Amino acid sequence: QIWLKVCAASDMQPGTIRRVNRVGAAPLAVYRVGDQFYATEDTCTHGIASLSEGTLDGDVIECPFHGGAFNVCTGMPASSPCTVPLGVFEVEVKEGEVYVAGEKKLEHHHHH
Amino acid sequence: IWLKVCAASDMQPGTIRRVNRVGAAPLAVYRVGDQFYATEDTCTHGIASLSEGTLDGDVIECPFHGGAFNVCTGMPASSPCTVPLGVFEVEVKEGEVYVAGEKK
Amino acid sequence: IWLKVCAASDMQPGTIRRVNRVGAAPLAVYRVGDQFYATEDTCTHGIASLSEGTLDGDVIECPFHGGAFNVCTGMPASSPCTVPLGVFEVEVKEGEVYVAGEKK
Amino acid sequence: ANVDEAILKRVKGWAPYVDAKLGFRNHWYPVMFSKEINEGEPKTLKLLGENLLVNRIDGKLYCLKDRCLHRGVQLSVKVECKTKSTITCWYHAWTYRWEDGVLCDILTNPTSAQIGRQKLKTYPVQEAKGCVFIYLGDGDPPPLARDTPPNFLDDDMEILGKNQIIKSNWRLAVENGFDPSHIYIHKDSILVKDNDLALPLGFAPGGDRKQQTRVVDDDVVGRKGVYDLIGEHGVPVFEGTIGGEVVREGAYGEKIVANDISIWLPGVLKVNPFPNPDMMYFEWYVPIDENTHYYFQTLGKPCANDEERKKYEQEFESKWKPMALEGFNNDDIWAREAMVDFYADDKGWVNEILFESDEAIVAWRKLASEHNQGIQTQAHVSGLEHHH
Amino acid sequence: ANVDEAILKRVKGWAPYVDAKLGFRNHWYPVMFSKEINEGEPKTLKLLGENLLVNRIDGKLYCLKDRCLHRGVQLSVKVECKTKSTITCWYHAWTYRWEDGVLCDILTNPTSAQIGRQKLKTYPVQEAKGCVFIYLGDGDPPPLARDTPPNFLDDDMEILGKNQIIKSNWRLAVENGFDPSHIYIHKDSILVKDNDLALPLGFAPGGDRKQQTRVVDDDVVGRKGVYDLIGEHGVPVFEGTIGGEVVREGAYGEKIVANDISIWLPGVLKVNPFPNPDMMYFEWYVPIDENTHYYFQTLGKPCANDEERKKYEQEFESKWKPMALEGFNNDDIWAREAMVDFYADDKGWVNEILFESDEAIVAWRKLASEHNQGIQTQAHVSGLEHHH
Amino acid sequence: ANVDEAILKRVKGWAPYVDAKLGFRNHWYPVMFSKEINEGEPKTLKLLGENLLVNRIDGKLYCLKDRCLHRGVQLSVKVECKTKSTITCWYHAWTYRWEDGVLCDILTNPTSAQIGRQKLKTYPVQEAKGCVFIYLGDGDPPPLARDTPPNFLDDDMEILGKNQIIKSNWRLAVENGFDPSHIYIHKDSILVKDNDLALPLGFAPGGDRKQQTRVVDDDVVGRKGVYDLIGEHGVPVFEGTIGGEVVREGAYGEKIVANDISIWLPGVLKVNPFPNPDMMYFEWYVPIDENTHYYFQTLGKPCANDEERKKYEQEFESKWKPMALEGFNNDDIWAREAMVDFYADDKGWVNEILFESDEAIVAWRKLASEHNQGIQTQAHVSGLEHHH
Ligand code: FES
Ligand code: FES
Ligand code: FES
Ligand code: FES
Ligand code: FES
Ligand code: FES
Ligand SMILES: [Fe+2]
Ligand SMILES: [Fe+2]
Ligand SMILES: [Fe+2]
Repeated sequence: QIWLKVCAASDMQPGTIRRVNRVGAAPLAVYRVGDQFYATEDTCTHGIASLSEGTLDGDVIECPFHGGAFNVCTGMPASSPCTVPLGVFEVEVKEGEVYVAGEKKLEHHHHH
Repeated sequence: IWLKVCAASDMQPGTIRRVNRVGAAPLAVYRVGDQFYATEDTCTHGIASLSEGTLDGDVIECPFHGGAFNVCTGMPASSPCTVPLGVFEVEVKEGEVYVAGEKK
Repeated sequence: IWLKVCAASDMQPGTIRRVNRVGAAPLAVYRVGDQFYATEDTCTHGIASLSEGTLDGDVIECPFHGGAFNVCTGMPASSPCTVPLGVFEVEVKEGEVYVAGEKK
Repeated sequence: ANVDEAILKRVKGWAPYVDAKLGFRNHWYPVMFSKEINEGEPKTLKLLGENLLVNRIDGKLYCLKDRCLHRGVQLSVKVECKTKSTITCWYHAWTYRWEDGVLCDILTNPTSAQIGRQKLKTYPVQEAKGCVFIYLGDGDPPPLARDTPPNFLDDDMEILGKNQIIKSNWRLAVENGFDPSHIYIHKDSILVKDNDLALPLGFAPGGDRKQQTRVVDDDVVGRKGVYDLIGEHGVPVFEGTIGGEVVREGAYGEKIVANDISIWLPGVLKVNPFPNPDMMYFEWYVPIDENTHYYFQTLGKPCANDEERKKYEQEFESKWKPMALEGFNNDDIWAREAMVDFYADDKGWVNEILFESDEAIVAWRKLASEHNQGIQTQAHVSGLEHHH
Repeated sequence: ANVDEAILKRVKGWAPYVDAKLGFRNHWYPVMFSKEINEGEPKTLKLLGENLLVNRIDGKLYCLKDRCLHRGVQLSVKVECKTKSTITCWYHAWTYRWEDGVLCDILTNPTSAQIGRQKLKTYPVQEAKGCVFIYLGDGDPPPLARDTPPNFLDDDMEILGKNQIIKSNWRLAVENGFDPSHIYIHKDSILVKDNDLALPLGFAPGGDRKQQTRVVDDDVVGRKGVYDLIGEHGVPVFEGTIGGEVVREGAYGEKIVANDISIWLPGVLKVNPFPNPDMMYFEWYVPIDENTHYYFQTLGKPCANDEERKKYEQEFESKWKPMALEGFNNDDIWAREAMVDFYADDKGWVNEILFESDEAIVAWRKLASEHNQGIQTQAHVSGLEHHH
Repeated sequence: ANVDEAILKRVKGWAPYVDAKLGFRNHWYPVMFSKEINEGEPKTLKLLGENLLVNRIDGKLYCLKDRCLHRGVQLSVKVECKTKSTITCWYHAWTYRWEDGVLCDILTNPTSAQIGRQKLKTYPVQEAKGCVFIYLGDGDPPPLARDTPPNFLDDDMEILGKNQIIKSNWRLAVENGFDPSHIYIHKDSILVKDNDLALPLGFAPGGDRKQQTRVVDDDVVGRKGVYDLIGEHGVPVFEGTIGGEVVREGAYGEKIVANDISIWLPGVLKVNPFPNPDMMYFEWYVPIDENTHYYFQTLGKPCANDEERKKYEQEFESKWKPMALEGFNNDDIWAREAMVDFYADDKGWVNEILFESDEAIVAWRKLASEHNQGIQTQAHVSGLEHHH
């Protein structure tokens, strides 16, 4: 269950967001920026809002609760009042099928 | 019954003319384009004379507080006015403007 | 009487030069384009040096509070300044700038 | 438009609610108890920012805006009710009828053209369960039931209570009241021990978001509200821990109460059963102005006869009022006051960091934004402004 | 620019007046009685929003702005008059001459280039009829007669009075005083009964509106004012009715007072004769700031000798001051205060609903708007501003 | 950001300083004395407009912002320290560690996703010379020495003092303290006579502008400040004259004090020697909010052992505190307050008319504008804002 099957790449239009629910775990949000796919936790770090119900502006997702925002590629805050980075999950497309990582990316074994 | 105001030519479009009546409240005659209208001269929101106000199209603005009315219907157009203005009959016969001695 | 300040070319357009005088208040010489003017250097509203201010056309802006004066008439151009600046006639002969010794 | 547009633009889920700093217009609101207004004795009060006057004539209540049409003075500065059906302004004697607000006479000039042509604003007033409700709105009012919690108007339901002015915006009072986790502030209430109540410290949510509440928008009476269902799938917290060690315990009393909690527009909470298994509690947070509200508390208990009513009143006075309405709810008063600073500049509506149980508050904010009957504005207070 | 431009645009008949919240600059104003300021004893006061200091030197009065040019502190915090003709700031000792406000010395630096190069604002001060008038304006002042009601300065006129600070904008005071129908608030005054005055409840106007007032656009001394002529062709109302029934009656005394009432710029009312046939009454409503004014009351009676003046003084103290100045006018004080809220947000100037007798107030508003000598602004208080 | 842009544009020489109404962020500030904060006894205070909580745990001081992340209430309304290293909000039990402000537990919901994922703001706290300094800034703090005057931290310098809240903006306090000519307000201080001090009334400056001060920006520890050198070329004024005649003289005592006076960022003055030839005086004017500051006074005297320290302490209590800190500096308190009105609308920063000795103040304004570590804004108080 390292890679979670989400949907067919063609099932998502550019600039859309899809929520991925997981048993016994917090939901994720998969974003399609152009022809690329990204994913983060679905719950806004500033509260209890669902980012999949927000608005995607390019590679920046805006929370529907207070207007906070995050960069979907890095998970870093883009607009106040958000200050806590989102956990980011790797996404890959195999056979035109979108898969999202079951574990978040870590500042472990990567670029210095 | 109908009282003589003036000749339709004495009033330029967009002008107002006060009509004082003996033993009665004054009226105001407005020429909107080529049509004439009449209402009480006194603003329903106070004691101002609407004939001293500003006419913009078919709407007269009171000089006291800026309230306004539609000169055709007499209905309030701008706050603080809320009480409809009394409308009086007007007819132009032989190039002369006439106003009904009573409201409709 | 007249004080020889400097060569006209010693000042770039739109600049100000402070002229110190022993036993007397310093003066400010302004070069507006190709013309030269002079006033007392100390702002009349405080202790600021107008030669350290901003010249906008023929108006000198004090660096302290934004007060201003017309360098030609010496009259205040912007608040908080209210007391007129002392003006000194300036004369340029043979490329040399001279400033009157006395205010006038 | 009572709040910075920049802020309203940020709270897309409940902007109308955030803008409703002065409360919602076109709803009924309780302002006093029937026994507080006597025949022919006008009483003043401020509701939704408007100064009002209430009078009882032939036993029926009437409400007139307490502001003369002439120079805008409050008639109440010097009350002059010269005939049973009218009130005369103390300044230039403009006289108004209580039943329709019409300017019927002017003692300083009986020939004035204003007589019979102007009208002072009147508001509908209705008495129910010994409570005085005023419809702060325009046009014919809807039935009172629409703006009251279920059962409040039941025939057998005997209502008793208290009212007072509290220093906080009405919304802070509403949210605190419907706040599932604020139960923590009541852990040391005398009602807990003195009435052997079962009271957890909080709740560990369970189930999905939708399951946390029940939004009511299909009530035949038109009622609009939200039920707090956090306890249906949640695990009540009776042992609070820090670093794993228990530092606080809930109340292990035998009496089970407050298992049915709901908030209703325009802003009234229903707690059942409370403060005792055989009673029902209702409390309103009525907007007086942007900084204050009436904390209208009412407790109901079915009574079939005068004997039970008398007995009920005795217990209310000797136990329920002091032990519950005050001994329990007093902590709610300073709690709401504690949030004033954070929301005073309207910034709290953006910077607040919510957690799971606030799902109930969010549901309320959305319900209120979508179903309120109007936003009261300062212009309603001074005089509506427009140009069409 | 003291009021929202949107409001000023609406009141086309008298925008300058509505904008004059701080009063009219360039007019004389009474601020205290001569006996209140003694030789070498500086006194503080606030006029048109400006803090002032008045001193008596060699019997003559001098007025300096109570704000040091250096760091803007009030000199009065710690008065240091080190020489008869000067005052030294307690902070850094900048010293000013009372005569012309010139900065003549600086004790902390006798070599400062500022000495003789700065001037503290001074205002003309004149004493007349035992009253201290200050010309709160710029340049050479006009004769005091221009800003006083007719006869106030008559040689034989003996003036006695009272002064106090009242919490209302000066304009609310002026309008109430010149208000023909406000007479209704005086129906129960002890003066009416104790001095057997005839006093109607109001008036039913007669004639055209032009006949309701008499505007004086110019006097031999440039006075500007308006007389209330509602009683010229109007019918005095002595029976107040509601629905046709008499609920109140006016006073049927034999003494007829207030033959003529006139208001004059900058804001002083003359009632003649009052409160008795042999006397004349004048009252000023002097702007202190946007929320308060001096209620400067004066009673005049022609006296030919010291004997008559003495008798008059006795009558004033034992009867007229308590029965009229207080017994009659105290009701005017709370009446003014009652209008504060409605006009506080400047909206009352738009929402007021005027009636016939207000023709007097309207005439005053227009006269004041057309002939005032300047609008005092907050910038006059802090320091006039202007950028090139 | 805190002042009208039009005003800031006018003061091009020190706009940052004029905008710093709330003080400079990222600097150390003393707020109380060590003996005032005891073990497990949380204390509240407001610094740079922010509400803070300070506590001593196992002897070490910790500082947490006194505002729960949840609904923005002050934790101090009802303090709940359930474990030695944490504090629990009284509202919904969100629990924070004093050590790093991490939200480590939530009693009302132990399953909350917020746990361990939020952090309450904390600020570095350091005790030195019996004084508690808080670094009101972000990131790793600089050495305390950078924000203290020279010698304050000397090994043998025994520090004693007093602190209180004064009603004036901190800058008015700083300027009055460094004001060379304000010495005039101290001419009658009991300290002058009682301690045989030599004290002039002011100074006649000498030399050019540059010579009036010494701007320090080469200090190795990074401290930034200005020395007042007016007395190096100036002639002290002992005979104050008006019109050339002597009206006041300075003090001809034998003891020479205040040889060197210097002001340092963030706002602390050093006067040496003072109030006696063998002591050193330092005073801070710490911003609490836009209208108030802490007047943190400290007196230092070299002591080699406990005997001398105890002796000094006794002299401090019986003489130096009442005679100098109060008997001398009390006049500085009302002097600062006297400037409040002129600068309250921010216009005094434009209308002030300065004279020669103010060169010292100007030098400070420029230094502060160029070397401050950040301008505190209202957004820092409510929560920093940033869009897109
Ligand atoms: S919950 Fe997302 S910005 Fe607040
Ligand atoms: S009198 Fe016409 S708008 Fe008021
Ligand atoms: S010192 Fe020049 S404007 Fe103030
Ligand atoms: S203000 Fe009420 S009658 Fe005039
Ligand atoms: S403030 Fe008056 S001399 Fe300095
Ligand atoms: S406001 Fe502190 S835990 Fe909720
Ligand atoms: Fe509660
Ligand atoms: Fe009166
Ligand atoms: Fe001092």
